[PDB]
Amino acid sequence: GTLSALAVDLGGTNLRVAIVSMKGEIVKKYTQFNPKTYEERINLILQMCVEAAAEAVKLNCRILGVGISTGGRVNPREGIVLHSTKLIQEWNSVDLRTPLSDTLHLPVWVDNDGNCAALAERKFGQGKGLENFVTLITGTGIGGGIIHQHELIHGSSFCAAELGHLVVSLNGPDCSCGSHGCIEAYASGMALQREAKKLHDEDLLLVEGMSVAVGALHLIQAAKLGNAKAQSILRTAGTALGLGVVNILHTMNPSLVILSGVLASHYIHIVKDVIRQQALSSVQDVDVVVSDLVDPALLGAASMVLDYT
Amino acid sequence: GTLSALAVDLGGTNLRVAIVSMKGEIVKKYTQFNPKTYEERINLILQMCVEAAAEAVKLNCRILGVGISTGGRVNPREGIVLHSTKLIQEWNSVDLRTPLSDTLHLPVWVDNDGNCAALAERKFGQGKGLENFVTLITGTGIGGGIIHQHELIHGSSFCAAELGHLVVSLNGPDCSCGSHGCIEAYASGMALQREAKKLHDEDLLLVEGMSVAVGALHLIQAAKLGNAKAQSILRTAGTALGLGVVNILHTMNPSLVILSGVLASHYIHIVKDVIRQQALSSVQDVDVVVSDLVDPALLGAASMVLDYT
Ligand SMILES: CC(=O)N[C@H]1[C@@H](O)[C@H](O)[C@@H](CO)O[C@@H]1O
Ligand SMILES: CC(=O)N[C@H]1[C@@H](O)[C@H](O)[C@@H](CO)O[C@@H]1O
Ligand SMILES: [Ca+2]
Ligand SMILES: [Ca+2]
Ligand SMILES: [Cl-]
Ligand SMILES: [Cl-]
Ligand SMILES: [Zn+2]
Ligand SMILES: [Zn+2]
Repeated sequence: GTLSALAVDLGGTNLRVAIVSMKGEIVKKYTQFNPKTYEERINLILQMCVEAAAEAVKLNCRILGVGISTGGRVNPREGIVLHSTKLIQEWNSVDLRTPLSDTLHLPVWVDNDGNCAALAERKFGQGKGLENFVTLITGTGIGGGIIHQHELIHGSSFCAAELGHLVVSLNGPDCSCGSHGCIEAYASGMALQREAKKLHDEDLLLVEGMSVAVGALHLIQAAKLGNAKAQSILRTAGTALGLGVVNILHTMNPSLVILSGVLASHYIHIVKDVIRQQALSSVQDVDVVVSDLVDPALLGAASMVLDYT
Repeated sequence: GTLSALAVDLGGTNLRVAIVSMKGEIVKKYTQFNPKTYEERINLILQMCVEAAAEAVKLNCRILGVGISTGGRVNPREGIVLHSTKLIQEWNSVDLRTPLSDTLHLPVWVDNDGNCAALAERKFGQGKGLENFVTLITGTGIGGGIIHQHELIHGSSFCAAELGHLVVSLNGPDCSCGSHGCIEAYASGMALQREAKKLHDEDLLLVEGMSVAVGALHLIQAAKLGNAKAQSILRTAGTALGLGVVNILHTMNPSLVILSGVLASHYIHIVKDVIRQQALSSVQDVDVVVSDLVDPALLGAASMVLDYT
């Protein structure tokens, strides 16, 4: 069969399992909601992976291993999810390697989803060949990944690159991590949904000519079509993300910042604006781009298998 | 003569030149104000260094080289100050190596003052032997230095570890760098002086039993003696610094954060508090300490000579 990985991505909303080729083509992708409880979650992960493994044979793909992208702090050497924010409940001190390798008879790699995104950008994307770069992946939450001297920074306790929890206010909105003023609390999908559902609750989102559960994409559309509450909300959100980027520049001084997720296209202009208004002159040459990868986290999970098997 | 370095530290207020032994003893230190213009500054640096070099002979110290700690973005490989905030005016595109080595007939090393502080903590202080750690040096401004895999991070454009310009507000106080909401703008010496001079302007600083130009140390004393405007100001300042630390933890995840400068003792408790209230569980084991070094920047400048000559 063709040389492939099984990739899993456990997100703040959806659980996705894919067969991914050596070249970074998604051969087939399965999607379910990410269950809210451990027992259900682990069982569905195994179920999905067994099915995908069986389909891979039918599609003439040879699976070399399983890579797992997950929210949370992860010890990749051991394949253990250490601690999760409430975006994934019941996801603490979880050994993923043992049940998956026992069931599938494959080697298993695990890392944080932002770290995986970085790995995808390094193998398939705009980070290829760069000694240094940072990625922020916007989704349900905001993930980060930091590449320095060509390699990930995991930190002294596997908590480096938790860039969604860069703080840019003394107060702000509460974050699901339990803090307040985190860029995730301003600019994530979950943040913008919550703010779109607010407006729509007080009949203040819909305008001009939208049809119509409110979400991020509706807030963006209201603003494009002149909704001033929605424009204000999005500016504040983008400013906060831009300031998180400023903190990254002044900390790591990467050559490149890659924004990914569907919201990346919507924030890149304001992020660039905030850098130009506020950051030091010596970081103004930083390249800030939108990712050209469909699904960094899933591709990154596959990349662990493809590079290390 | 005993094995020594000449060390220079160009700060936001004072220019200091010292003879420093191999063991990190300051043999003799000269202090002048840092002139506000280039021509005066360069001439005084040379003057001071020639005098110190002459005294070193009399004190039976053998000078191996000159190390320079300066505010600003620095290319250490070339010995060039690239760009400075207005804390040091007329300090852009300055080749320091050439005039100092031509005049003194010594090799010359130059780095940012926060980077030097890190180097001192790695050689003489609590960073010795640590694969990773970060330092924040509070003075006129706030400096940073990042040690990762035992070595400094300088960044893609020599602007890494500009940690005084971590931003913790959407608005916020103006910073001298031209931004607003930087931790320097909240918590530096210059920030606290400015806030002490405010209060004292409206006869609202002095209390209880202080005698008496207002400065940081007077604001701290007013608060210790029950001044509630001053306590509020200091809490906000400490919170902002603590949040800058939170951003560092969630970015780099160092094992150790070293706070230095005279204000370090005053902020460490609140910094620890903010970490415990707001940072992720996986960074709670971070050690946060006050430096045991008298003068990290000056010792760090000496360390470049002592380690690399
Ligand atoms: C479950 C969990 O802790 N998720 C974190 C973080 O680890 C993720 O990278 C991020 C994006 O999914 O969401 C959240 O910020
Ligand atoms: C002149 C200059 O740009 N100084 C900066 C920074 O580079 C310094 O490290 C810091 C502390 O002195 O002050 C300021 O934040
Ligand atoms: Ca991460
Ligand atoms: Ca620095
Ligand atoms: Cl919950
Ligand atoms: Cl000025
Ligand atoms: Zn948070
Ligand atoms: Zn600033």
